[PDB]
Amino acid sequence: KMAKLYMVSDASGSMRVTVVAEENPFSMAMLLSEECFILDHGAAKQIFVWKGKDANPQERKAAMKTAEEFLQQMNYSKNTQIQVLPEGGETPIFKQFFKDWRDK
Amino acid sequence: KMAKLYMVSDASGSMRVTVVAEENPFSMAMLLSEECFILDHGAAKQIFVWKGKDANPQERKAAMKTAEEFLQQMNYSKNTQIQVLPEGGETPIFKQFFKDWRDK
Ligand SMILES: [Ca+2]
Ligand SMILES: [Ca+2]
Repeated sequence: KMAKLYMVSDASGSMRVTVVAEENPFSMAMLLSEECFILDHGAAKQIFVWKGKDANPQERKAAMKTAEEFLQQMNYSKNTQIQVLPEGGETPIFKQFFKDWRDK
Repeated sequence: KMAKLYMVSDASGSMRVTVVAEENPFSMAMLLSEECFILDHGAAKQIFVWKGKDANPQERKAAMKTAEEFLQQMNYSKNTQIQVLPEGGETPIFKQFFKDWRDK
């Protein structure tokens, strides 16, 4: 199944959910420390919320809400696994979507 | 460290976050299938969002947002682990807070 990467940010003056990569494998550089991201692999029962260390509280809350909205918007089941990852606390399964993950 | 159990529900006509148990160990019967719950063990770096199989989309979104609000409200670090559990998909660590967990 093919995953999609979204950015959750209010850096534009309003809270926006935008597509940053249509298909995996993704590049690690796509994850910006100042924002939050949603990695949607809902067709394979998995969504990840990634929270940049420099993302603000509004963005962090919006990213959590957005993961839940995806279940309704894309008609994913209630049993969809949602993983919540702070920047630096990423799991091997999350890293697996990236062609060039380099640990800091 | 001592955990606290909260209910996230709009069954009253408005979205409310209420205390259902001040201290662990909790009773499994406290988890109502029609609502969402937050198990706060933030002092030990762990928060759990539990989503009842019969909870509505508004409650599910509010519970996700609430876990993030707890970090700001209780001054927990950005590295606090947040586990998201659908009813029936509970982890051993979540079950460990209950004196009488009985799998269905
Ligand atoms: Ca930002
Ligand atoms: Ca309800």
